[PDB]
Amino acid sequence: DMYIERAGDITWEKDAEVTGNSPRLDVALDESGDFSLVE
Amino acid sequence: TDGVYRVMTRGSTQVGVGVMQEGVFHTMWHVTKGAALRSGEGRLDPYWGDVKQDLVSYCGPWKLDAAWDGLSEVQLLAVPPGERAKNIQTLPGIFKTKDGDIGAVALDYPAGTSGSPILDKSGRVIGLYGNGVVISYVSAITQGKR
Ligand SMILES: CNC[C@@H]1CCCN1C(=O)c1oc(C)cc1C
Repeated sequence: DMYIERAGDITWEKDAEVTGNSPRLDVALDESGDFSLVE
Repeated sequence: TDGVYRVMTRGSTQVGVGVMQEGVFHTMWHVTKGAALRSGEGRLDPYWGDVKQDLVSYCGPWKLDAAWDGLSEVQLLAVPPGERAKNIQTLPGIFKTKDGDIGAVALDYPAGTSGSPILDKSGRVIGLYGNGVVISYVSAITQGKR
């Protein structure tokens, strides 16, 4: 079955790399928890 | 004990990640499907869960309540399988929905990273990573209700 192992503190890091875009997307959320794009 | 944790299943594989805060373990529903979790010789049982939000809490109610401020960079505290926890800073995009806007991060990590927390500049968990869409994967910043 399933088990947990600690991996770190919940902390902001001053030395953090910045990456990734910031897209603005229209989406719908269905009953199964799935997001889908809308146009 | 407070912190970010790997969710393992048994060879052993990492199926996800979660957050221990205020005595409650928080992860995404699709990671565990609500299964009980071993923590030492103890067992953690689900207390609240919601498939539509894709969230589940163990041992008590959902405790995480901070939200993205809509303007500031955030950090994904990513815990990928087999890799040390690492912080990835990013400016969220936005999922625009009929029920309001949700922050989203355009970061693509292995599936076993699902449940990793997204943090604001004060170190508060503003949501979990791993439920999203493809346009390249974009994750909602999924936050529950306290
Ligand atoms: C250890 N067995 C847990 C069982 C079976 C898997 C789901 N579940 C639950 O107790 C539960 O399910 C929802 C949707 C909320 C809660 C509290």
